[PDB]
Amino acid sequence: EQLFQVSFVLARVLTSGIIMSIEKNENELKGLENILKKTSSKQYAVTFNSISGAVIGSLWGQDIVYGEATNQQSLDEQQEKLFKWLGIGHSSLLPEPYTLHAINWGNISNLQKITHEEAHVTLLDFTKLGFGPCAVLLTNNETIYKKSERLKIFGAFDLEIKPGLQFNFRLSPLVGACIKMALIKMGLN
Amino acid sequence: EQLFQVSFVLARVLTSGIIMSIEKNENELKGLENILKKTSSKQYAVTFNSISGAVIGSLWGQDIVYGEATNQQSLDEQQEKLFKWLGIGHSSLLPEPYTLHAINWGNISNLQKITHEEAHVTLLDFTKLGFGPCAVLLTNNETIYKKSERLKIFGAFDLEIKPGLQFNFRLSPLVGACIKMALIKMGLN
Amino acid sequence: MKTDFIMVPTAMPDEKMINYQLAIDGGEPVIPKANRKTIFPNIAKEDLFQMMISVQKPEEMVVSEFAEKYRQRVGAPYAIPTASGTSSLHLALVGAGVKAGDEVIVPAFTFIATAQAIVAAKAIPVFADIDPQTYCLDPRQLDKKVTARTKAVMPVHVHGLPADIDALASFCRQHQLALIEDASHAHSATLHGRYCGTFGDAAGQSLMADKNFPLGGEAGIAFFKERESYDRALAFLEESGLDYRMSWVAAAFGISQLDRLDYYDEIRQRNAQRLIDELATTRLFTGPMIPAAAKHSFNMFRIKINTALPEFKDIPEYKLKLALQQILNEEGVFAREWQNTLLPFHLPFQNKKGFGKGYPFFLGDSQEYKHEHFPNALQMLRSTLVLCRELRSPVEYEKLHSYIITFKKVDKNIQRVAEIASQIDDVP
Amino acid sequence: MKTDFIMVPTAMPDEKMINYQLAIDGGEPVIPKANRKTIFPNIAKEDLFQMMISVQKPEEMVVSEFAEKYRQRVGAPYAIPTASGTSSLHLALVGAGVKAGDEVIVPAFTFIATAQAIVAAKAIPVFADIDPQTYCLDPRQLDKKVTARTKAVMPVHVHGLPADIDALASFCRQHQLALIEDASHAHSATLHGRYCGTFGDAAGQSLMADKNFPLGGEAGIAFFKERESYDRALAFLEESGLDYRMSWVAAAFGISQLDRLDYYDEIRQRNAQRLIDELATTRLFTGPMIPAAAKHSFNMFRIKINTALPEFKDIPEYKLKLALQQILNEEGVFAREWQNTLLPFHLPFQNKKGFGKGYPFFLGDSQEYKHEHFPNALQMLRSTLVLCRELRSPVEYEKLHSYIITFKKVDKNIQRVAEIASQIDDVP
Ligand SMILES: Cc1ncc(COP(=O)(O)O)c(CN)c1O
Ligand SMILES: Cc1ncc(COP(=O)(O)O)c(CN)c1O
Repeated sequence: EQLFQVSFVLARVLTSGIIMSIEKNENELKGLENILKKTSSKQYAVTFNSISGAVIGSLWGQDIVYGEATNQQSLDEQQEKLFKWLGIGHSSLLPEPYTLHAINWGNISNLQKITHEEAHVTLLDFTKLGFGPCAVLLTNNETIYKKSERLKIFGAFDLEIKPGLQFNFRLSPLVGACIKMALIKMGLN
Repeated sequence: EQLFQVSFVLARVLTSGIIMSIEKNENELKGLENILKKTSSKQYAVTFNSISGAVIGSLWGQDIVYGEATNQQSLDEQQEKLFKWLGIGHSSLLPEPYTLHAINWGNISNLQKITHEEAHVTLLDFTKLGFGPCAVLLTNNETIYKKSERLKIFGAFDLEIKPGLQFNFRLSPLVGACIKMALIKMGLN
Repeated sequence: MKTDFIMVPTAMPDEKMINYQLAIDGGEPVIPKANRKTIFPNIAKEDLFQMMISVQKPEEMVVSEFAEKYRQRVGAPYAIPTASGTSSLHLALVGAGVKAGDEVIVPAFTFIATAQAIVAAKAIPVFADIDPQTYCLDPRQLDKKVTARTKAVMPVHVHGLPADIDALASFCRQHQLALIEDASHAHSATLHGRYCGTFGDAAGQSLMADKNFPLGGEAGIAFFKERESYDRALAFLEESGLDYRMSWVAAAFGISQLDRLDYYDEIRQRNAQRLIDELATTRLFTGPMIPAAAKHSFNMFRIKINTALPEFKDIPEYKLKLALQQILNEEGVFAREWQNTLLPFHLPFQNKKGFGKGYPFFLGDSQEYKHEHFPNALQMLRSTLVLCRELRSPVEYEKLHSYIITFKKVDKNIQRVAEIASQIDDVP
Repeated sequence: MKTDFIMVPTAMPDEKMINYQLAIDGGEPVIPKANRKTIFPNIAKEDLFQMMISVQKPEEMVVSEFAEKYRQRVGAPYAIPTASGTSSLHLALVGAGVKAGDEVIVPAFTFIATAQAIVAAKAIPVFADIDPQTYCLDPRQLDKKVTARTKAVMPVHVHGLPADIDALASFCRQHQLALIEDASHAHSATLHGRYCGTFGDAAGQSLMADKNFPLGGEAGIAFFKERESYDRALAFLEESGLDYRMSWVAAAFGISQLDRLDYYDEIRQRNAQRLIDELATTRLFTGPMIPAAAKHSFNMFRIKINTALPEFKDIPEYKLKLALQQILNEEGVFAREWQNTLLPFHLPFQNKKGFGKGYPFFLGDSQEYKHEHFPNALQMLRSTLVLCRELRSPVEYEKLHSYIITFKKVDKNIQRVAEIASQIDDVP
């Protein structure tokens, strides 16, 4: 039943002809965001094509840049390296930058309990759903949101916040639609 | 699971662009036939887009035409009417014209046991598979086969057996491919 | 992946190829070998996606959905979906009140299935000649064919050209006959801005994959004017015990195809009209004649040969046709025949076996048909070529222009056409 | 069903529309409103079916399958699939041995992502001017860029036109520098019959859905000449902890698209070449210049305006450009700008923030760029317009001819172009 549902959504979006992130009338990523915002009760959502993009967004969004430090007690080997590459140090005395939740087919059904938390920045890694690398950042912090978008090339340049280095962490609508579908099937509105 | 397998076959054939019965390089109906011939151990197979076509084929194939009679002891109310329309009477003294087997998703797996029998003409009704009306006639009788094809407009006129009235009982390749798939999934190499 | 996708685009042909040597005499063909294929039907992403939609719904709903959708567009009061065009015509005839033994007037030139629908209705086909330009049932001859048995007239909108409804309808009401259309070529064809299939008391229409409006394989539809007819046809299915039901798979393809029909039709119209206009300038060729109120669907494009040109003096018409066929086919335009023989002389109407023992035929005074009865139809078969798939497909400008160059190329070699035709061996 | 399918075919435009009133002054536009949409990418049944194939396989295999397929075609020794073109360029630079602090020569005119790849590699972009005709990195103005820090030269095959590899390769070997191509526009573009992406020690290439060869959304690929480079780039991913992996969904679309790429490319070439030839006859317009050994992919078609015509005497070039943009857009040809400002003067390279505290930039001699440094690039921005989707899409003949009529129509109104341009208000 999964193979059909996946195929159906890919067919629908392909039929629509709207498969670019930056294209007008793209409503798959916005749809994904809205669901996650409603589930988490967060005001702002930013989609990425990589967990790295969500991580960098949360860090740079709180001005945790080259030369700064944060708490890396809850980071895995990969995130440790990413922080080192960004030029960010460790301190046990400082707060954590985010709470990361790796989402998969086991725990996707129970997303309410996971996302309803006091964490001011929630990072969701959807990569293990098998639709391709994807991550979403959730916050009530407007400044984090705005900085997270501006770090993406074509993020809030669809037309205060001056951008430095930028990456292409824009998510494929097709990938976004698959995740949106998966969420809708597994209980979430 | 079923939805995907059905969709996949329809997509494959649609991608091929070969969706006409009478078109060259159409190998879905021949493939269907071969499987059924191997299962039944019969030499000849004729596909129809209706059980009526298989019935008429079996009757006219044995020269049971307007004015003739046969045994109607095992006919359902529908076939009783079809025989009457063809102008064919009843006689308990005569043999039955065919043995009809209604195939569905319950019994498709056990087709060997059903088709391994020693009647002159085996008729398989696949309509209840839900791919559309379809029937296949199976026999070792070459004359039945040839008359069953000649009954169909464009049956072996791709260029002896003089045709009278004719019908379009040609089967849609798309429909044929779906049934072929169903068979392959449920055994019947 | 097995795909029909054409990988080589049709290059824009040089207009200087009109002066080129013919391909039959070792010249460069107007259309290269690689550019000779056409795709039909036009299978798009929409059609694949439509299968994924329809598969989830009850099959009978999918068929109902289609029937209504197409009915509304055509503008027919009532409609029955069926497994084939042949079955639709059968249901159309019976629905319109054709009973066993009745005579039905039909053209001698049409597809076998037209007449086999009449015989399926247990009625006797009365074959008539055609107009030499429209190629449809000739109304002038209809006096000579009427008897006490004659119940209906069954004109064919052959090629896609609407038949002379105005004339045939008057004849029908005058003699209290029913009019049954065969619209199996006339998808989207109109007369006085009304689609073929709405004029007669009933009508049948193939929806096979080789028609301008294609479904997913074999399919058809019957149209009825009044509910009396629709009910009788439904009642026949109950009584007859015939299963003439449509496949959802076939219907699904129709649903998606109908959304894009007008687009394809427009290309089809503009392509055909351009070719007519261009063939009007040629001395050798002439495109199909179209009455003022009529719109041709151009399922088939029949070209008349001027066999009466001086260069073709003592050359029989069939040799000209055969030579032109070989010449054009070498250039890359696959011109051919649709029907080789008239239905009267097809084996079914020679043996007159029917259901058996000649069931339908012995109900009425049999006539022995002869070739001299159908002079117009036989002239057509001798002096016309047909294009079929090459203009049913909504081809691109480069391809249409390639056709125009080909005819204009051949039109400059009327002498060589004559020389080649005269070298062809005789045929009895 | 939600579909992008265009329902109105583009009519063949009348050649007499060259004499028509301009659309900006209440005239009939060359291209009607309904015919102004184009489909890109070309999503066919094959692409939908390919999703149904690929979904059944492990995602990493689908990505591997694609990578190999495309690699073999391009003729690159080694390749890494990635989530974006930006990431490919980053991996290309690092793989070719670009370390933190190194300087990289780049054109001032390109997409931001080119330079943001350099900064991502912790290197410092050294912006250079472009040739005024090719619009690529100018090899003449490259002596004055070299320092002890300079490690690599990164030319952009901008628009799809291969850059002056022969000249830039000589400069690289001379100064022992590495050559890194940005082939994000140059899908299928060749120099001496070799595809862009094989020349440099490494190269990056966007495979986004807005490129001539599109994947299913965001994607890219990095090419490397030697294995030591490929290994270093792989080793960087291990050390950096960056996840630059491609989506199978995106790759799947690439697999099917690649089977039909050559077809689309051919239409793209013939369409562009015809437009060049036709614009050569116009007094006002000129298509892109192409070296003999080069083949343009025509991702973008940049047209030069003759701003030095007598009618445009005391009119600044930007007003001519703006007027022509409004005039053409009213006719139906959506001419536009690709880059509004040069990368030096984009905010990222004004604030020089980088990773933070100006990490990459403070690791070398600070450069205050000014407009006078890039006169050629600025002249281009003032005196050229660009066609993007309208010639990236392999449009039909009727549409291409509509374009040709539009330019020829405007070319007959050089006086009115001047009158409209002079009426535009001044700006910063
Ligand atoms: C006039 C006419 N009637 C009927 C048919 C046959 O219809 P079908 O194959 O759908 O039974 C044809 C040929 N397709 C035809 O040309
Ligand atoms: C020349 C060039 N290079 C790089 C990019 C960015 O590539 P991507 O979006 O695939 O990361 C673009 C814009 N798509 C571009 O035009």
